Amino acid sequence: RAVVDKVFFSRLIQILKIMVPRTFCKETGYLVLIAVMLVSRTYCDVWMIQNGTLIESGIIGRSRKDFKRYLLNFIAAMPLISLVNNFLKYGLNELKLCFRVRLTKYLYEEYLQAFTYYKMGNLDNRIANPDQLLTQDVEKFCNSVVDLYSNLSKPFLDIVLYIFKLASMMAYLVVSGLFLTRLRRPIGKMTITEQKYEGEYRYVNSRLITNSEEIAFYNGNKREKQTVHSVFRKLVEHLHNFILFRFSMGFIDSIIAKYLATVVGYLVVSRPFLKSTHSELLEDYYQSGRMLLRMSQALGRIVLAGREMTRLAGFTARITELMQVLKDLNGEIIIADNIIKFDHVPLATPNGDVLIRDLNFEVRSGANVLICGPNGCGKSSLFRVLGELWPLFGGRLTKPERGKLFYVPQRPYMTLGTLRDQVIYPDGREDQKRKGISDLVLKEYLDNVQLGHILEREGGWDSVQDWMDVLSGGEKQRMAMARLFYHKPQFAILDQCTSAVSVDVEGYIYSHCRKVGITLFTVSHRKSLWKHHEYYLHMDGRGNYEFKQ
Amino acid sequence: RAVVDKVFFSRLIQILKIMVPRTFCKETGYLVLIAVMLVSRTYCDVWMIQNGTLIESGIIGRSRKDFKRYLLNFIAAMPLISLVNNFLKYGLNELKLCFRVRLTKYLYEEYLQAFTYYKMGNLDNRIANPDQLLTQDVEKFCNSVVDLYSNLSKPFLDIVLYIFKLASMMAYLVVSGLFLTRLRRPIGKMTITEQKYEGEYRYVNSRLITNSEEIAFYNGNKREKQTVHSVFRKLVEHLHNFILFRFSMGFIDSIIAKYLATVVGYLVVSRPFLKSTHSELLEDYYQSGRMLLRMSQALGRIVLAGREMTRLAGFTARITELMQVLKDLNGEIIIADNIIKFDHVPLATPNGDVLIRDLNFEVRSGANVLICGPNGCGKSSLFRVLGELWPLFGGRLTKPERGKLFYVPQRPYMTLGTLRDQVIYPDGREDQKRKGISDLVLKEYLDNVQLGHILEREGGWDSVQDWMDVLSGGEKQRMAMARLFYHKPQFAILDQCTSAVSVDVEGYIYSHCRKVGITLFTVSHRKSLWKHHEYYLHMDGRGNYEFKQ
Ligand SMILES: Nc1ncnc2c1ncn2[C@@H]1O[C@H](COP(=O)(O)OP(=O)(O)OP(=O)(O)O)[C@@H](O)[C@H]1O
Ligand SMILES: Nc1ncnc2c1ncn2[C@@H]1O[C@H](COP(=O)(O)OP(=O)(O)OP(=O)(O)O)[C@@H](O)[C@H]1O
Repeated sequence: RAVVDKVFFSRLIQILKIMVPRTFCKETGYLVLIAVMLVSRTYCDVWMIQNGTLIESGIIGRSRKDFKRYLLNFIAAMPLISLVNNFLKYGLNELKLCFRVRLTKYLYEEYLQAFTYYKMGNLDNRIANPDQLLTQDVEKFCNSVVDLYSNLSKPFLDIVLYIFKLASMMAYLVVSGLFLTRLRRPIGKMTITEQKYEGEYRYVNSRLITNSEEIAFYNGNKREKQTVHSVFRKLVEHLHNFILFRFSMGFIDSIIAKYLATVVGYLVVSRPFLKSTHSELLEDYYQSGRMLLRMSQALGRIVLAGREMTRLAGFTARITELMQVLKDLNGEIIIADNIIKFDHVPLATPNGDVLIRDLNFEVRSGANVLICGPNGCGKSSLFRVLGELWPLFGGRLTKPERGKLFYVPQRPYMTLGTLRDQVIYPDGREDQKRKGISDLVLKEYLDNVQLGHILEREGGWDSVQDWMDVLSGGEKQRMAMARLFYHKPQFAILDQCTSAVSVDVEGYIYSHCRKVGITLFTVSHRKSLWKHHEYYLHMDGRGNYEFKQ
Repeated sequence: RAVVDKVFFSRLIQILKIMVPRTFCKETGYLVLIAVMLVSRTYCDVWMIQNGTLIESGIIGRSRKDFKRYLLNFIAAMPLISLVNNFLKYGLNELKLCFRVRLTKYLYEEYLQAFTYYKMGNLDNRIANPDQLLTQDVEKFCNSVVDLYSNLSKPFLDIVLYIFKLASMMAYLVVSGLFLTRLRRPIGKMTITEQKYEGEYRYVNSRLITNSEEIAFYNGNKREKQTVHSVFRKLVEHLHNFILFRFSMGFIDSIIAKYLATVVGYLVVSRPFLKSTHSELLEDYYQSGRMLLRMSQALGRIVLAGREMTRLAGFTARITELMQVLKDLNGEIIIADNIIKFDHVPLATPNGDVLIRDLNFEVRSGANVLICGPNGCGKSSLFRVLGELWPLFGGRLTKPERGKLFYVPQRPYMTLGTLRDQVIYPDGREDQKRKGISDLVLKEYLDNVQLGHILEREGGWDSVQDWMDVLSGGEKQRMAMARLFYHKPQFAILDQCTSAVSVDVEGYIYSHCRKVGITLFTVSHRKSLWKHHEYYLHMDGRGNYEFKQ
């Protein structure tokens, strides 16, 4: 699940392809910039030592100009040195930000393209809490993928650069890579579960905040505290195992990489010190052996920084799993114009179970339909099948496209934004007038909001600082009623518009509905709205339905 | 405001005390362990450089035996000298985890103690997205606070333990910390706003996930994509200025801290080399001024690591606001026993508006009350005032208690967990039998769930893998009806029981309700449930009521 091998590299290439898509794109200039201002640094660090070993020597004898004037160059190279360092830093962080932007854009365009933000979750249980796998996991993956750059690549143009100056068979990375890896697999395995627990904790908090009024009424403070501490203590308890494992890792990661590296370096550098027969004043080692031990230290630092690789396997496994949002692919629907038909389609829940297995009926744009029954017999699930929310697993089905068809769900929804956008949820604001017909929001909508909605002076046409769906009350489902009269659909399908009002304004909405060519298809548990309806289509929990007039 | 000054230190102390309660706690020993394993680690380098200079001095000659016997000591010390480093590493992040645990526990016990998880937000708008400020902000703050240790403390004692061997007037921190800070102020406010934008982005994603079905029915994929990409681009556009400021800061921060420090060290160390009269073979500089330039490097590194201080100003200035949940302190309430009184109490919304100002009614244990009226006239807001959800605002009222009372909110709520816990939401499971009367879940609760709930075989008494409030349907509000009969309160204040079956189950619930002595206080828009009710108390949108029979 986090093993570093061929499959991991393939699963990393398949996600790197979508980022830096082309040649010399907007962000491919950072793979070159941090490939030129980074090598310039590793030529500027040997120069740091070279001036370092030639400055103190200057101030040894009674020489002032050999240090005063000599030191000046260092002060002259300080601006360039710092500029190179910070240019590398900026290139790195800008590259990670651009990587994140591209990955997020791809994931979103692939994640809201259809009824897939709904299927992930309520329909399919394969990924838990997707609101964190593409908001916090993407950021961490972008941060880590670049940090495997500049580390395992920064001490890479330091072995070759030192090799430029230079029998050295000290390729002990062969035995310190096969070892010191495959011993760090638990880090990759359990970074995934740490992320999972963090996501669950955050989701519990968010759910508590969301329905913070129902919980308040029930006085469930103690129960909610218990059920949150249950998942918090399930997190830190695991972090203790994770944190204590990194200690057991550093012990072997600091006696085979950071310290034993210098031991082998000393062992190899001093092989020809028992040709250079005499090398009278044999301080040449300071310019040919010191560099060798520095190279050995960098070679050890390579594998030492290889730690970030396995900690990235978990992130890659998590995100590459989120790229099973290709369920966009994994009976038939006929695109009719005026008649909604149901040819022996057994409606069913997402799992395997049939509520009503006949559903042999149809409607036309001349007879408002009202359907009733007990609570829990494929009533609100009929629309989910008619709409592309649930599968069909049946015969034929016809509907008037999707533009000339409106749905009001069983539960209210007020989008976040301005009041105007509440009347127009789907289209938006620019489409409201520019792309489509120009509706005078100043005046044309007050008639569309003639449902007794006095909440127009209550905030003005553009009120968002004090707006939400926790403020309207029970009239936020008749605010959805003032959405048909703007969308003017050929067919309107209403799921429990009741609970708005008994008689004061319930009749007004329906009277206006068939004062326009809006054929109605409603569910309601009432006897005071049958006057403006024609057909019956009554169904019960016995698996059979009665279609009458 | 994230300026590093007296107020910041005061605010850091006031929240440091809550994670160091007593002397030698479960984590107060980590301030000792990482204080002796850290000073025992600065004995590694000093021992490393001394030995490091020792070996090759033994290989300048051809003494194989000397080098061998004087290298084995390094092999022997490798285990201890790596164990010390890794023990510092473990004691470091274990301390941050403990800090996080204590801070989270305090914040939660202070945040779920009353109806404050509700007041924060719906009632008060002072903190936005409280679900991220105690889930992600706390973790980052704990990580940062310790990282100001081992950095500004790791090099702190590398200055006193180098002074152990030593005219050192190079105290230029006075001019390099007064400068180079107050020139980094933007980082604090800018990390604060970055955290704000990240929280808003995550909240938008969570809100999209929560009511995904409603969004799917409206076909609002395009609108939701637009409103998400609007706040994502509002974030990365700011991270661009953030990482374009760090480089603009790193430039100045790497020519006054990391390289000019070396220049000043070379300048000061050279003063005597111009009273060491002759010191023939002046190699003593390798141990009498090399340490001096190392000390200057560490002194520069102190101010360089001072960067984490200002980046920690933002987190502290953020969390200190979340510790304004002291609104728990921010008319009259009388604990009567059997009368829900209302003496000239003007019910009002959280803001400064009044809906009805008389409210001079009362009820008794033998008079069920059903109230109605238009939609949007303090109907469901009467309970929010009767219950301690909204301010009393004046007048007087008396209620029996909070234990022998019940509220069914207008919107349904099924807590996450098992099916059994759905019936017992507030009390939980342990209290279901131990702290209170023992109810036989296998048999006793079937009669308590005699409301037509056929979901006895549907998952079993303990089903959580396939449970949620997005699965029940219209029966998740009458599952709250099969939750009043278990609490058996004095009065049952239920709200919008409608959308349950009109006749099949509506009559059964109310007939059973008055069989047991639970006086019903209900709001509904119906005529089929008025038979089992006594008093009108009709409500209107003109601030008046009747209270007839
Ligand atoms: N996600 C789901 N998976 C499986 N079964 C579900 C799911 N959601 C609901 N159900 C069950 O499937 C059937 C759906 O009933 P349904 O929601 O359609 O009608 P209705 O909505 O019951 O009428 P009402 O709105 O009044 O409750 C019921 O058996 C319901 O309990
Ligand atoms: N948080 C809030 N702040 C200010 N006003 C609110 C808030 N919530 C609701 N309101 C408004 O306050 C009044 C309370 O209405 P209320 O919720 O009481 O309607 P209702 O009585 O619940 O009727 P119903 O349940 O059918 O709507 C209404 O004016 C409502 O629009």
